Amino acid sequence: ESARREVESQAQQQLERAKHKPVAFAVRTNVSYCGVLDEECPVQGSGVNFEAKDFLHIKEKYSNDWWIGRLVKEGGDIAFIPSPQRLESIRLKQEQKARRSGNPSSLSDIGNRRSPPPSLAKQKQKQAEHVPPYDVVPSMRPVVLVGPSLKGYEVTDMMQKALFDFLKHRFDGRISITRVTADLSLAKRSVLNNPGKRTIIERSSARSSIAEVQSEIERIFELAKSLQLVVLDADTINHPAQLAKTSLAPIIVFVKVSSPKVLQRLIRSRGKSQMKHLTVQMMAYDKLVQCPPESFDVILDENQLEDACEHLAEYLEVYWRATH
Amino acid sequence: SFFVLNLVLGVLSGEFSKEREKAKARGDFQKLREKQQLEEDLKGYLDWITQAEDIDP
Repeated sequence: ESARREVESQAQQQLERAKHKPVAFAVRTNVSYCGVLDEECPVQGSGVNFEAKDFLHIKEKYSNDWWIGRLVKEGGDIAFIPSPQRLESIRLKQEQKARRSGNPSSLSDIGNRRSPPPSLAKQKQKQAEHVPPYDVVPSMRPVVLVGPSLKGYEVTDMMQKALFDFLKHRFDGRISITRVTADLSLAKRSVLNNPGKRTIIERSSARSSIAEVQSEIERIFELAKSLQLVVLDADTINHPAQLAKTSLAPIIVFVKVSSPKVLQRLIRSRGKSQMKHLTVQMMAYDKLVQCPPESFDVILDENQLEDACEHLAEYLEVYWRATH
Repeated sequence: SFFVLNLVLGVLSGEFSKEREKAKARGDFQKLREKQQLEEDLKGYLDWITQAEDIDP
């Protein structure tokens, strides 16, 4: 059968003629499935065993079973990625390796009640949530600056303003910094089939703030089509708890100030007028400290502007070469 | 004069070392230690606030 040999080189030839093929979309994966265990791939070889929370950016549409994308490691190459339906289909096959994968137990009871697997034991059920293995992410992961105190408190205002200053200078012609005011927490993965399609509904959601929590996503996706990092200064994001599972999944930077006693000193540098939320900062810092770091992919631990700028620029430059 | 001075210095140094090692258990050095870093980051954060004001909006 020479047909398989002909199609083996067909995929490679189309994927090598143009080295400057733009990336269409991006997708995150969180399933630790070994693609080399099953030898089901259009091109013979060993696939890449992508780990969870890995950013895969698609750039081709070959078929309905497998596609072509790129990973986020320096000097990335071209590999194969399974479709979410294909991944869902093989996910059920994993449990088939065991003796049983449902209600009928094999506790020395064979030949009496076979109990063939019904639709309950298949993937038809569990439609209450039905979380897909693949999540849609922008082609460029945004950046959210959280800490070291209340956002927009005349102390954090001066904090990131210098950080945003060097960022828009060193990365001139490469960065896009914008400020937003609308809410960001009130936005989930999927709450309705058509959430807020019309503004003349005249219901409980017509007058609410939903046409800005969502509209900032695809609007910034177009800005992310250039694959340039995006950082904002909204007065809503104060903890990465709600940003860890959102659609954005942006870059979080830990900008802690070490001791809590020093925070009072910069508070007293301006004297009064800090009593509005002074008690909050007594715990607001600690809110993003006692919790595990985990969310912060990179952590900034520096007590001076100079080396703090180099820490952010170090991570951005290396991450800049990952998706290129 | 020399041997006796050596004895006196040795005994006094030993007593001072014993007192130091007994008072270190309380942790008086920690208060001095924690004071230095609290001052190092002080001007390192105040100058950050100061110059960021001058970069203006």
